[PDB]
Amino acid sequence: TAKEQRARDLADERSNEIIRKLTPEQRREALNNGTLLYQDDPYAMEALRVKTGRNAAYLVDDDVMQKIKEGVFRTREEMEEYRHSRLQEGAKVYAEQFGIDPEDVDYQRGFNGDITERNISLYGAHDNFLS
Amino acid sequence: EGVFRTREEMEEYRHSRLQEGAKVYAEQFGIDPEDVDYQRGFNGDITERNISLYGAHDNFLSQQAQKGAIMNSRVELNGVLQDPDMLRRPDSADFFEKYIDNGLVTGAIPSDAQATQLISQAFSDASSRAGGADFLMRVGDKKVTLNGATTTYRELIGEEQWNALMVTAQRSQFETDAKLNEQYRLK
Amino acid sequence: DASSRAGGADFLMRVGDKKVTLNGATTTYRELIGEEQWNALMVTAQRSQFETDAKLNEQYRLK
Repeated sequence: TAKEQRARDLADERSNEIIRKLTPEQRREALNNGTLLYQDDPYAMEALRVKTGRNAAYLVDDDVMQKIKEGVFRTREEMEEYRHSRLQEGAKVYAEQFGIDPEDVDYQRGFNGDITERNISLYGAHDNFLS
Repeated sequence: EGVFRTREEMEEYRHSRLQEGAKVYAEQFGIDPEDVDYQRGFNGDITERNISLYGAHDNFLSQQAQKGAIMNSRVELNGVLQDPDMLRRPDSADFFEKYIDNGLVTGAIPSDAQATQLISQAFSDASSRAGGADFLMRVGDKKVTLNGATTTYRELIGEEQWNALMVTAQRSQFETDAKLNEQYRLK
Repeated sequence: DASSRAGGADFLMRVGDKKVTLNGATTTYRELIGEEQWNALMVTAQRSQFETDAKLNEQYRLK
């Protein structure tokens, strides 16, 4: 509907405004005290958590990509094990950094999105090195 | 350019400049910096821009780490392989072989390409020092595993490349020391 | 530049033993340059005085 689309647009705007300001430490300290911008808007909080998850997912993926390009993993199994372990730990590591429950549905929606495409990209990058 | 040597430094600079530039470009056009439309324009796609900056910085961090690893290896090897008396002992060749193997096993040397660069620069340094011919002659018969193949250090280098390295190591003593050249020529 | 000037050999010989930190590694200026590259730089610095000054070359050769 028009009202829902307007609400989602305003939520995206407010989440962007929160993200620009409020250094991760500031966001974490203002989440506890309740003095967060637009904290009374559930849509804005959902959008903020999804975008945080997306940023965390990119930061986790780029480490594995750089290690693949350096030539660290000499076998595919080694790369897969490292990727799985870092994918498990980075979710939490980037979750409590922003004061977010790592098991939130919105944070996981951001963090897990397009996992197949990212895995395919890593697989191709590693296959070149293996060849 | 390579200004930020750590991710935290880049993040701090980015946050500070992001806070100040909004105002700096707001009063330039006579706009209230807290306007909803100006902020809608200024904050748009902030996540994508942050991701782009993060990737651009990660490339630099990787290349910087590689350079630092190369130089740290050179510094650490000169602790044993710089004295001409240390170079003439077989335990120095054993030390170099074990250093390369241990670095490859424990991940101190993370790549085979980096190990190849370390080996090349170590041999180049040893070719330019007194007693380096003995060290290189002893280490040419020791084993190394790279790219899934186990060779000797003489087989890893070419045969003609090894012969050229040997000639350089043997003859460099008379180019970096005029005393030896004078003594032998006068004799 | 120092390799091409009189007295640059002394300067380079003294500065080769001083420390510098680059790319997260602390080395000496002689270690930052290669060993063979440092030797070539030393030879250039020592011999350039007789190529940029004909007076010195003439004096030494006549002596």
